[PDB]
Amino acid sequence: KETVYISSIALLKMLKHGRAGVPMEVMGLMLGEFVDDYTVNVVDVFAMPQSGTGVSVEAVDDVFQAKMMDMLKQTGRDQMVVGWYHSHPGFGCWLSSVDVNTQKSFEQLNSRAVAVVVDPIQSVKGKVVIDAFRLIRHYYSLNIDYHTAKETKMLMNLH
Amino acid sequence: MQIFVKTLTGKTITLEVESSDTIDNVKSKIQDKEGIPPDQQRLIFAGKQLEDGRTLSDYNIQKESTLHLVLRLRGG
Amino acid sequence: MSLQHEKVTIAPLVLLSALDHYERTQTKENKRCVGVILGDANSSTIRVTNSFALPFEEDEKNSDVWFLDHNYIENMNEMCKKINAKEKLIGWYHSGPKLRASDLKINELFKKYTQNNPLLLIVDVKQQGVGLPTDAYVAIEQVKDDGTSTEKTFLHLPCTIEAEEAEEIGVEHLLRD
Ligand SMILES: [Zn+2]
Repeated sequence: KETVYISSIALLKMLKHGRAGVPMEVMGLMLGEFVDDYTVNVVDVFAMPQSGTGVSVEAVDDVFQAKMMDMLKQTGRDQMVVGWYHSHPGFGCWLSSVDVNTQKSFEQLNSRAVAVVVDPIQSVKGKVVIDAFRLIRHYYSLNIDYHTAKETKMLMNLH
Repeated sequence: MQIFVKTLTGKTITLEVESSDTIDNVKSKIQDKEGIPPDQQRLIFAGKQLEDGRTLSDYNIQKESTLHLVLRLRGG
Repeated sequence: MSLQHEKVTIAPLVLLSALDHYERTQTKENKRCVGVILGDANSSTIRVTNSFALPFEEDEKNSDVWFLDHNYIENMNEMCKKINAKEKLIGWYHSGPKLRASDLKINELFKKYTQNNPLLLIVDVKQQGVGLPTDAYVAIEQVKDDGTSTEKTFLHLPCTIEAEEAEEIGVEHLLRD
């Protein structure tokens, strides 16, 4: 009964990035914490220099990923990487062979690592098409839910 | 000599090496303790991506130095 | 005939980013956080679409006394530039609730980094009141009816929250219950 909790900024960052990349795939890293055996919090995400096509994406700059993580510490985000995200513009959420090779390298450093996939095309008002996965190689889907009063009043200011 | 290799996920790994070691062979020395292919490792130190050809003497990496491991990020 | 900048729109993400910054630096109710805002400031309407946090510390008691990491601004903005060239550095933000005696001096500092007169966005993270928790300001130097002296002053610009389709989906999703 394990759940991935995606903060508001994380969801908006991933959706905004997915839609901007269209018709290309995009990706980025996910910061968060493993609170307990049943709870993974994704508080934040960020995108590194990358190249993509309609059916692939890869990170280019690797210095950037290191640097960025120090900048955030300096500004109060002490959370570490819990996983990664990329987009499937138009063809749903699942893990490809390429994504498994990347996900297992993640799970080697943290057996609780997570891989999120969002579809910017199928995501529409009233239907957000996103999913979180992990391996054991086959893979399985983790339930996704969302956590605060401060964020909620702030969001209600739109309309 | 003892060095440290911290990852972006918080887990830190300790390695014992010698300054007469190529960056190509250091990545292999990482695959032994965690299983990550060298081709998927990107080594960073003092803002520099370590190149496989050079040695620790080219980067002046002394004992108890801290490296940072970034992974190859590939999605399809 | 009239100033160019008449209106400001803010993306939801910017508001949530300012709030996350204030929460994660555990800013004590007297204290405030400060960061950068990015977007497009060439049309009449200034579009605030992204942001990032800054290292910032101030004296609780005095106004002239503060530190703003010059190097961080330069470092983080160049990073942003690689990821998105459209979102240009247009000004700064803090958590308010209102203007502070030091904001005009802090604003002069950002004039170096913006192609236009900088925009100060205050985000009242404690969200007291009806009406948007945002106020937008640009500094101008007005000739007081002296009529030769001048008086550097913040000019208020009205605000609205405008979301792209992706943010609109995300927000309606988040506002599920
Ligand atoms: Zn994929």
